[PDB]
Amino acid sequence: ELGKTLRRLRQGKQVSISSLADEHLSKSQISRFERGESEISCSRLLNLLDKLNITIDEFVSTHSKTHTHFFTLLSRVRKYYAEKNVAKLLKLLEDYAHKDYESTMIKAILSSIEPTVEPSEEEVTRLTDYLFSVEQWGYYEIILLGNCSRFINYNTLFLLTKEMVTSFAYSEQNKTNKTLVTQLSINCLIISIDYSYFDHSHYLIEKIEFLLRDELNFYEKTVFLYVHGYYKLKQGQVSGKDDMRQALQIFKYLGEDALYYSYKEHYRKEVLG
Amino acid sequence: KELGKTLRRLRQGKQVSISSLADEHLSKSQISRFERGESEISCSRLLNLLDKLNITIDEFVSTHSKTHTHFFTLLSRVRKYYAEKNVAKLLKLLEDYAHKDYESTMIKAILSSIEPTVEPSEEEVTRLTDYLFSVEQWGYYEIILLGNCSRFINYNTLFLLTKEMVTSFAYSEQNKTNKTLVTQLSINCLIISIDYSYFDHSHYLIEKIEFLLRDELNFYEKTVFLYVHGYYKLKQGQVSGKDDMRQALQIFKYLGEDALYYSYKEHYRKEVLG
DNA sequence: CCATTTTTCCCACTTTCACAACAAAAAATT
DNA sequence: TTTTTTGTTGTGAAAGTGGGAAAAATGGAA
Repeated sequence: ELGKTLRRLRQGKQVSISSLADEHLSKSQISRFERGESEISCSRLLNLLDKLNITIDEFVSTHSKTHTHFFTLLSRVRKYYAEKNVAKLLKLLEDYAHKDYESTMIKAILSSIEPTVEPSEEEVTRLTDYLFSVEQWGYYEIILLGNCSRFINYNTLFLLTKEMVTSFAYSEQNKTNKTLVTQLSINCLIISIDYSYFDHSHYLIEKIEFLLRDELNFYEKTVFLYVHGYYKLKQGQVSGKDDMRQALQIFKYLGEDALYYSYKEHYRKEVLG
Repeated sequence: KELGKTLRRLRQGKQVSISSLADEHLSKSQISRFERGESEISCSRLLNLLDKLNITIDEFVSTHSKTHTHFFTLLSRVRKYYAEKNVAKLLKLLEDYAHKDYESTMIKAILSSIEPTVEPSEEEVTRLTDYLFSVEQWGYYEIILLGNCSRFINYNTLFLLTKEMVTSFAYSEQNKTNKTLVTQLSINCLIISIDYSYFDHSHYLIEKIEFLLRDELNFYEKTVFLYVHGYYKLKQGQVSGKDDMRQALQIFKYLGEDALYYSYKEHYRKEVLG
């Protein structure tokens, strides 16, 4: 089924079939694998792709755009959330009743725009119980934590955030997980400033600064500049209110009007009057 | 090649049964002996196994190995020795990769960043751009080669390669790493097109960059674009463009990006200040 | 301690692999 | 006309593949 695109990618690079032949796989099956009559070992497909310099990720995201079962769900909720359509939002709560963590997440997203339906305390505990179980956090766990984090009580939200920071999936070619973890640890830093868990705030500031080192995450760095400056404002440092004002000018200079008006409205509401 | 081992550690880490992942498509036992290096499963079935574990194929093969690819092994080792500014281990790595044409052409291009002696032949860069013109669909491999050798590619073919890359690169909506790079590379070729005032090239690149930035955060790409797009309006008889260039410089200042600040203000002071 | 779940070990039986010889088209020698 | 370069079939041999019985692991009762 994947043989076509292996044929289409290899013909597009104008390389022979027997270019890719080696000790690990004959030129034999390569002919029928590209014609859907045989299926190869996965290590040997990865070797074929290696000789073509094609990421396995590009391969399976250029063959189809029918994503993983998880990304179909997120596609479809962001689908209806941007459309504010509640009817079709509860549509997918019926398809995902047999999936616990997924169904807890829909209720969490739904109550942004419709407060009546909310996740049970028991469903959210079943979710955090699972998140506490996971030894290595991936995109799945990060999205689940981020989208339900306004129904997790603060103390367990921090403990889950700490576990996510310390045991998440790492690589220098795909920083999307690292970027998400950075945003999620800023989101729980701002809660720790409001409820003044300043020990948590200090811990998160050192983790956030480490996650932003050697990265072009300017958006995360700009909201961090504002939020860390708001912290230094409450910690007796006048530099902090300059950091908040510099962050507003970054939103202003970049035309990000939605972020500017939402952050300057909070600026003078907890600075002026 | 020992893909069951790491699948076992990922599956046990999520505390899920073997037979959760069992279905019509694969044994509940093959999973057990695939996980013990005694059998190797189809990759179609591995994508299904990973689907029920909610683990992206990208996370999976970047928890098994990370320098798994032949290409990323090279780049890691190049970024390692480049970060130490060590020419000895870099020129040794030019000898280990002598049998790879585009790869060793790329090393020479990076090597002369810190050591002007070695430069890519005009013939090697022509062999590279010839290959880039051949590729029907640009991937991470081609994008990195174009970006890391672009200061030895003459401008005219650099634009034509930039145009072909923008119009024919593969990007996933869950992994935007290729899309981010393509926008960085066509901003890099826009500012050169302004330096030569090829304003038709600048117009084409500006609208491609504007399209690539919609529904994205990418603040870094947006501030250098604010500088470069403002640099474009400066050469179009609009002083407003010089307000955009300095606003971008202050963004570099406010975010502590000293290296980018001195690199963009030095280009600012050479074509505004003289 | 035992009930239960989970994984490994043991049976037929299907598919895949590599060494092939196979035809066709390209490239080269007439 | 030839070779040479590329790709599509056939056939012992050796894997991959599913159901089930052992072995093991796990999780609470007394």
